[PDB]
Amino acid sequence: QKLTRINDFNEVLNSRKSVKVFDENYKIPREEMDEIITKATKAPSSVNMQPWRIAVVQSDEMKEKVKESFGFNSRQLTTSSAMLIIFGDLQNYEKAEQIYGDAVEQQLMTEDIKAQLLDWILPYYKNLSREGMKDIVNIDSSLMAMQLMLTAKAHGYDTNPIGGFDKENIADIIGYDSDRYVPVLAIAIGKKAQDAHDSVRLPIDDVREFL
Amino acid sequence: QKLTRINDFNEVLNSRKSVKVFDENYKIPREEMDEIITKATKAPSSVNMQPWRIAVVQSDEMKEKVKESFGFNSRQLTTSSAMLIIFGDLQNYEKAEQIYGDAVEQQLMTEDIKAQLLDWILPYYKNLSREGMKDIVNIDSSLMAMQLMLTAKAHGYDTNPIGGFDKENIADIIGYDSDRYVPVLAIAIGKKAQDAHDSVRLPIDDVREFL
Amino acid sequence: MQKLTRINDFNEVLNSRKSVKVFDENYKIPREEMDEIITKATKAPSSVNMQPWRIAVVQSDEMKEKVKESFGFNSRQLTTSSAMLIIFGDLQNYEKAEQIYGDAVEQQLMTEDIKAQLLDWILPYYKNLSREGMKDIVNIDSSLMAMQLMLTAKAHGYDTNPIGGFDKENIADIIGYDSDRYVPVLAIAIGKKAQDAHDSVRLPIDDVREFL
Amino acid sequence: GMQKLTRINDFNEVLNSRKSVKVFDENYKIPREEMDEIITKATKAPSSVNMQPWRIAVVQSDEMKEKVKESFGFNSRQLTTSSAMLIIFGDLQNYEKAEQIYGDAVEQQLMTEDIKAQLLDWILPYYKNLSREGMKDIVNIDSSLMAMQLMLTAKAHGYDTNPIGGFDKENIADIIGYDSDRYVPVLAIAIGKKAQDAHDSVRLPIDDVREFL
Ligand SMILES: Cc1cc2nc3c(=O)[nH]c(=O)nc-3n(C[C@H](O)[C@H](O)[C@H](O)COP(=O)(O)O)c2cc1C
Ligand SMILES: Cc1cc2nc3c(=O)[nH]c(=O)nc-3n(C[C@H](O)[C@H](O)[C@H](O)COP(=O)(O)O)c2cc1C
Ligand SMILES: Cc1cc2nc3c(=O)[nH]c(=O)nc-3n(C[C@H](O)[C@H](O)[C@H](O)COP(=O)(O)O)c2cc1C
Ligand SMILES: Cc1cc2nc3c(=O)[nH]c(=O)nc-3n(C[C@H](O)[C@H](O)[C@H](O)COP(=O)(O)O)c2cc1C
Ligand SMILES: [Ca+2]
Ligand SMILES: [Ca+2]
Ligand SMILES: [Ca+2]
Ligand SMILES: [Ca+2]
Ligand SMILES: [Ca+2]
Repeated sequence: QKLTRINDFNEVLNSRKSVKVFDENYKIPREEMDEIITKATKAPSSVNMQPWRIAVVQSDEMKEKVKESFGFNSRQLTTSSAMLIIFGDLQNYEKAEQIYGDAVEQQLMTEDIKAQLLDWILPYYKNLSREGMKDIVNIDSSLMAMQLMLTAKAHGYDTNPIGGFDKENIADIIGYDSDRYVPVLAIAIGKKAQDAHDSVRLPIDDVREFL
Repeated sequence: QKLTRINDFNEVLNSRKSVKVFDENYKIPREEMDEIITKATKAPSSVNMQPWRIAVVQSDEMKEKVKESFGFNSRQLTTSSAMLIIFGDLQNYEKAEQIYGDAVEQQLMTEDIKAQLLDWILPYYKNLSREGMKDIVNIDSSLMAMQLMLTAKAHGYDTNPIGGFDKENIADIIGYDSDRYVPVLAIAIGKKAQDAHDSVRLPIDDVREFL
Repeated sequence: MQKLTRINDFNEVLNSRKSVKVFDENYKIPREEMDEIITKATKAPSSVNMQPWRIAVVQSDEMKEKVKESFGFNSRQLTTSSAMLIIFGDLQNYEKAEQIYGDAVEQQLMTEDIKAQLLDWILPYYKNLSREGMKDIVNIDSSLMAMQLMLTAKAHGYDTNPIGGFDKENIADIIGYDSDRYVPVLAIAIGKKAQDAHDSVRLPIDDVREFL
Repeated sequence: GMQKLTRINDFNEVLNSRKSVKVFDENYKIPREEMDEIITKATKAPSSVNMQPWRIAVVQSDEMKEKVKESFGFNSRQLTTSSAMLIIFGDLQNYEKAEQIYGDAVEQQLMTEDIKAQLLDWILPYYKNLSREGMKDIVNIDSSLMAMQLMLTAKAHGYDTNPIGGFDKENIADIIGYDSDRYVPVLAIAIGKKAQDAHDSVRLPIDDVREFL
């Protein structure tokens, strides 16, 4: 099965499904993984603070270290080209200067406006509770995740989003500071070896209401 | 006035930006809003439990009732064709029998599989802490939200995801049970009246690494 | 979509206000909502706006346990209720006259001049009332508020049972209030119903009203 | 005249607009059908052992207004201009209606005769042996509960009221022809169509009137 790119928006959305068995002999070139991640990170985020951080778990070394933490999802882990583990940086505002300074350098805003924005943004973010900030980073990182899955599909790959992993211990196992980086979601990615099962969705009346 | 659609996936992704001023006289036909939402809700969710609930705020009356709660986001609120307020249902498992029943009716699984899945899913979901369930529904609802913003853009509309609203009171203001439904984020949607500002993203090396 | 339980039709609220005696023991009314109900209840009228009512909201296991014997045969309501509201009347209610009428000046409803003219007759009137006469005043005022409380509770989706059968001689002391100053008027059990109220009969109105 | 007025059906609107109006339209009179609807709803109020001790003198005639005029003292404008001055009395021998009330419950299939007898077996000795002061407390409370509901219902019908305690309670029963030993005045309520807006009034912060225990 040739890798087959998909250019049509509706066809990408329609083909995005949870594949759970990938081709073990297919590895995604780094340059292509970086293109996919670059596209995903164009996602929006609260005050453009981009709190998402991705561990691209490709080696047998690291996969083996995290295998038990993935429990009944071991076969996605085993067969995938990579297991992407998406964390949220609870001190994401540490990059405010870099990010907003980049906007100034790229002539998207003046320094004057950068200072006026950051004068309210920084105290707001710094004063958030841990729980409030966890909510923020979970939401932003998930927005990026969805765009990642769609882009992966456009490139001809398939994914499986995964929450059934040990979120209490995963940062420690991989070596990230568990006080600062909270795991949000994992995404298995690769070339499909088995078709996804189709799934149902609720009737629209069960999920939206006009007011 | 039929809007110009965007059929190419990459162009849709590249064109998704936060628009904050909409055409006040342009209202999205209900059939089209429902097509957008139907496409959005093909997003994945944990155990396919689809905890998202969208309040499509479009009337003068409800817009006026929620105006104070939107604070400095009044322009998006007033000019939008709709302000979508996305809640997560903390008791989303009450629809498990319905959803999984639908999967058997549509020949996607046999009843033995359905029963075995529910035998572990229900206890797990029913015994999660409020905070744990809040994490699940924030993540799922955000996945859906991203697909909604992209679909809206494919349709020629624009959006602005919004977090700066009174989440403590919003459920009560609109009449939803705040014990069951937590607000996740809002999305202003309509026909653009002012171009979005372009914005920067972090270099790839500051957001991902290979392990 | 699961909504807040509200009854907004005025007649519907009055019609469904019935004495519920068995409540859902697991359901507790959030404080914000109790305060909203009490805020609306206290919009009731009172003689010279002196607002003599004082509400002990008995919700804790410890205080429930303490008042339990005082509630005698109303044990179903005390036990199962989200709260037992015990309404007292302040026989020295006029001690808040400067505060109350002061707030009216602050809120631009009357001038200080008018506040002084009013209090110049109201204070000697209230201060020279007998104990029994003041008890009549606070019983009436507190009952007016209590009815509006029960109606507002029903409008919020809750039910009530007004209760007079408790130990009024000792309840103030049990709760920690000065029995000389604060007289018990009535108690109101409040919560989410676990059993429908029994319906009750009313007299034909021509046995209780006449045109003169 | 006697036009039926604009109703307020929203519970919060009714509660928010219930204020003491002291000047009514002197030429507006409330039709009996409407006053009776108002009283019918009001008497759905609860009362101790459902004994319903309230008795309403609906003073509407020029003749009876004149008779009670001096008894209303500085409340003369409310009396004069009102469609009616309601004077609510409490019956200190309210248990004389027990057989009727409880009998009606049996007739209406809300309880068995068997249960009615058991209830009255304790209720009657209890009520008949209360002190005069204890009974006055009961009837004041019950009648006040009904009075609040009457004022709200009146407002829902588009009318306004003014509760009034400043009248001659010592003599009012005798003046209108009620047995002053048996019937005690609780409060009066002026009712009519407003001719001037009520003054807005303040309430204490709730922290001064309630606490959680
Ligand atoms: C969760 C979330 C909350 C946001 N809150 C607001 C908001 O309250 N008001 C607003 O104008 N924009 C809000 N934004 C828009 C962001 O500022 C915007 O996405 C970011 O600056 C990137 O710009 P772009 O969306 O044009 O790519 C929010 C975005 C997200 C994802
Ligand atoms: C946040 C999240 C967590 C998930 N967790 C797992 C998981 O641990 N293991 C797994 O096999 N699938 C997992 N799923 C996949 C869902 O079961 C799947 O998305 C859902 O059944 C819908 O099917 P679809 O993705 O093919 O549309 C997860 C999905 C999401 C969004
Ligand atoms: C002042 C007062 C005291 C009451 N005392 C009790 C009581 O001690 N125990 C009880 O079960 N009900 C008590 N009741 C409830 C009455 O029995 C009830 O209101 C009456 O039977 C009418 O029924 P309803 O409230 O359902 O309309 C009391 C009611 C009032 C107004
Ligand atoms: C029991 C009672 C007796 C009252 N007595 C009089 C009275 O004699 N004359 C009068 O003008 N108002 C009287 N008032 C009206 C009060 O002054 C009024 O309710 C209070 O100032 C609150 O204003 P509001 O009713 O507009 O909310 C009485 C009220 C009550 C409840
Ligand atoms: Ca830079
Ligand atoms: Ca500059
Ligand atoms: Ca650390
Ligand atoms: Ca009969
Ligand atoms: Ca029998």
